[PDB]
Amino acid sequence: LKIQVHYYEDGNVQLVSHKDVQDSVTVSNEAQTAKEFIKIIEHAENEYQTAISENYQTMSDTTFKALRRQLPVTRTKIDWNKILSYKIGKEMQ
Amino acid sequence: IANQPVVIDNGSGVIKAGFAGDQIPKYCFPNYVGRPKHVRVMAGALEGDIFIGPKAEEHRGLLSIRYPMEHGIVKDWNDMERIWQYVYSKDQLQTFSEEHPVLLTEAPLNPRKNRERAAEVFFETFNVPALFISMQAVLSLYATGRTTGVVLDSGDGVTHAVPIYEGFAMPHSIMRIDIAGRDVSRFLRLYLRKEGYDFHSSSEFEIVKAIKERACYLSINPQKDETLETEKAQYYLPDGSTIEIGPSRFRAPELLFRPDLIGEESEGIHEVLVFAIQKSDMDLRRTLFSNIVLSGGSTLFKGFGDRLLSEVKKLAPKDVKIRISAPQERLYSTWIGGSILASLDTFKKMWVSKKEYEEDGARSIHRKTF
Amino acid sequence: RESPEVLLTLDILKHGKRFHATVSFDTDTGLKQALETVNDYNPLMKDFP
Ligand SMILES: Nc1ncnc2c1ncn2[C@@H]1O[C@H](COP(=O)(O)OP(=O)(O)O)[C@@H](O)[C@H]1O
Repeated sequence: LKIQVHYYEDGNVQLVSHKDVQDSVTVSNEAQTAKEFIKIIEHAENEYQTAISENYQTMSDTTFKALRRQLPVTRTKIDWNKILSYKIGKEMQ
Repeated sequence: IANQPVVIDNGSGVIKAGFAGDQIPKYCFPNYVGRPKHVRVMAGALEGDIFIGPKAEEHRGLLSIRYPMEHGIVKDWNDMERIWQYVYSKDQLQTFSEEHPVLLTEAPLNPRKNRERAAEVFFETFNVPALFISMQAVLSLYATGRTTGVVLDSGDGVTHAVPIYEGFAMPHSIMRIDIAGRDVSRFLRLYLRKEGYDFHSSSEFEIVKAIKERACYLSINPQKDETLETEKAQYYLPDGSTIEIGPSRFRAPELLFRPDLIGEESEGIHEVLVFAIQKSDMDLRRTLFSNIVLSGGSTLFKGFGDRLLSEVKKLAPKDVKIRISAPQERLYSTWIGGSILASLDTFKKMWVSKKEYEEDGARSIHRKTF
Repeated sequence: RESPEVLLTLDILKHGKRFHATVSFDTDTGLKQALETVNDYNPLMKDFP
């Protein structure tokens, strides 16, 4: 395969991906092998296109939060003045 | 600038207190006032009419007990001042009040009006230099010295579960139930009239409470354990009288997990507890599996934590090792944790001067709440 | 401050679980920076022509 997508209106977008596979089957005639080969590639492409959609789904939850989380340890807010002072209990355990 | 503060571990049933840096609360006395039923025309007997402690427990007969505090919400605030004045007794303090820092206790899920009126007392009737109170579960954690934990208190009629991650609670995953041993003894009184017995007097009911605390435990399979016959090893009253038992020794404490059987749209400590746990992080539950903080003295039961382990197996996760911390000074844990906090130079940042109250007061309460 | 009886009482006050109050008392003393200022500007103070 070969993928090369690019967007550049205020943000870089360089989408590059592929998939390379190989199978084998005995030759029958022209029609059988035609629909056979094209059907295999066809489903593999549609399949991987769906996989890419799910990859986008894996981005939102894993990738982002795998790098940039969305919520705190309490998962709700951040009191900056509480960071400025109080020493929350950094000597208990 | 301050003096030695005093941690006042307010148990819902028995209040406790003691100076900073100590290991045992200096005072341990309950929360109720008695006033005599009978009066006299005779000249030469006692006086007072307001007693708390050995005086009250001494002559329980006429002193009609009345608990002023209900779920923290006390209604005899004036009498609480008198109670704290009793904390300033000759046998109790002989110290001053408007010249020393202090420490009391505070449970969550409460109206602010309580704290407001509290500040009014300690900073209107008193002139306490600096004073700040916070959440009790952190004090228990101080006693543990363990970052994360699932604290579950056990008052007289008050219970609440709090998860804390390194000194950070989960406001969206903290729950509370308005009952403990209070209605358990009331329910035992129900059992008493179920088999014909009334203990309607206040002191009489507290005697029933002592009986509960003296002989009660936890069963394994309640409906299956009901199939047997309780032999009822009769205890004998201080008055010298037969005391049967019934299922009370095991059935009555499990009322906590049957609020519908008592008439309350609730589910169970462990139930709503694990639900809030489910509302927590996917990862921190792993930590809390070993971080199970037991607190409150109402927890004294045979196989208490063991039946709790059974409850854990009821609410079993997807096969992950769990561990419970069951110390022996669970009531004292909060007092000692406050003593730890009271033994810190970090209270400078953790306090509020009285001058701050003079400046704002209510605004200092709202803004500098925690 | 160097009087041994008062220092004796200070040590016992530390021993009486009030370590924070006793330590805070001596941290209140700015005698360290005071004496360093004494000897800092002392050659500028004494032997001034
Ligand atoms: N043997 C016992 N079994 C069960 N509970 C007990 C026993 N002895 C004492 N208690 C309980 O100890 C508890 C202390 O409660 P309290 O001081 O109100 O706790 P808290 O500090 O959580 O408010 C009381 O609720 C009382 O019922």
